[PDB]
Amino acid sequence: MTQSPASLSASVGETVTITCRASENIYNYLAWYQRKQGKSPQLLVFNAKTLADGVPSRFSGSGSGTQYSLKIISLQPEDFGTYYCQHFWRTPWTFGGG
Amino acid sequence: AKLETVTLGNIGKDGKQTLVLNPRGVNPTNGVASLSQAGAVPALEKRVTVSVSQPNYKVQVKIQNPTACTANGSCDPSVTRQAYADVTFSFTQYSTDEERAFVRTELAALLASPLLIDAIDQLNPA
Amino acid sequence: AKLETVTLGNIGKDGKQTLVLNPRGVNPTNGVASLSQAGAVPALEKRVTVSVSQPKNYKVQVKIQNPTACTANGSCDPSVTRQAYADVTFSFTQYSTDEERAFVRTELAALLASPLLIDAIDQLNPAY
Amino acid sequence: VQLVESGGGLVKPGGSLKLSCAASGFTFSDYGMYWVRQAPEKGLEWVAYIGSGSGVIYYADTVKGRFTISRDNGKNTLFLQMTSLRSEDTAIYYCARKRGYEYDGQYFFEYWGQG
Repeated sequence: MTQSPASLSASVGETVTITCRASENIYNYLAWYQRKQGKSPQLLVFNAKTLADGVPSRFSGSGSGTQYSLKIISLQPEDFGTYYCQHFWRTPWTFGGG
Repeated sequence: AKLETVTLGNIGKDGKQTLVLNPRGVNPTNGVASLSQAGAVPALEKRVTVSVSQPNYKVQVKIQNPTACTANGSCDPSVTRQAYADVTFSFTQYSTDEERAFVRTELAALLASPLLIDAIDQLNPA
Repeated sequence: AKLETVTLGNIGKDGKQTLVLNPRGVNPTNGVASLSQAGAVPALEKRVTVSVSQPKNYKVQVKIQNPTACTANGSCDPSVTRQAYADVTFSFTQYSTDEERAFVRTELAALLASPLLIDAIDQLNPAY
Repeated sequence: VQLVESGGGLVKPGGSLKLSCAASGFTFSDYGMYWVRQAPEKGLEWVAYIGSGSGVIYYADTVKGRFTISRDNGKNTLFLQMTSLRSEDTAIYYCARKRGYEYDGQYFFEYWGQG
């Protein structure tokens, strides 16, 4: 039974923009999830800072306990969507934010 | 290959509680490596000892989980009981990595089967 | 419980191949139940055994034994080269609850898949 | 490949109702198939897990007795039985799977589906 706030905003230009955040007790068992409203969501990063297959390379990610960050340098256009984040450490889980 | 802080994931009957364990050094007398949890009391700490022998290699893993109850009239708690676990792996000189990994993952998968979970949780055979 | 066909899944180094093991009854003498997987030869197949003991403390023992199948020249009978013994024992007490036993079982299941354990077992090199 | 269908749920404060997630172009077999709830705004939370014959009882709160889960492996189809329902329960759900065996630590991928 934990919490996971994101507390970020939006942007219009696509050259290089803001990264996301999260805060809770330590240990990095999380992911990021690019949710498109029309379609179903999909994976972005595995084990904090390792991106999986079928993803554009320049979606940077890094973090540690209580600090998480997904950096989107060299951003591509028409790929804003909406992102969420989860943790898998305890049972109840959060899988929430914005 | 070296030992460091490894964090086991969700653990339990419903996978609620979690435990984190840190190294306790390596005993030079027999080469056994110890891993312990920070329980604020040295007497009661979940302990895991791992060792690899040398020649017919043998891998030994021991798990000790103690639980304690406060005494009647004594301020400091005393250990009540403890659960033991022993795992031994034996291989020959010509064993391949594929076979060892297969046996390892097979043992990992058996504990999730209905038979093993029923046998261990309820202490009932077939 | 009632013995049924346990279907192990996506096991191994790559986690692709699977096995299915079916029971072989219970040994009347010492009660060690046995299961195995069909491999067209009774002695070349892989076998697992499980046994819980009746008391003061409860003791549970699980053994795993599988051979290596080899066929060289000089004979038409496949021969046993080397085995892979393994055993896991639990020695819970009499007043232990189900929560503690489930905790120990799940801890063993998770720890065996940790990077430390896979490094120590697959490459057979001790931690330093 | 990994074509995923969904069942039909068209009943609100009433009825028992059921939902079906069926896999295709993919061996059902051993993979641990997940579930999730969307809800229209804000709230959206995890729900129960199924990985094999056992490990069934991983239920979130308000789900412990409200929901029951089972897996049919002869047809590669999921099932879900709804005992009670309130204003909490919406009508949009998704089903997803897992990398491999359980107690390793990777979750929630590939979803797809509707409610």
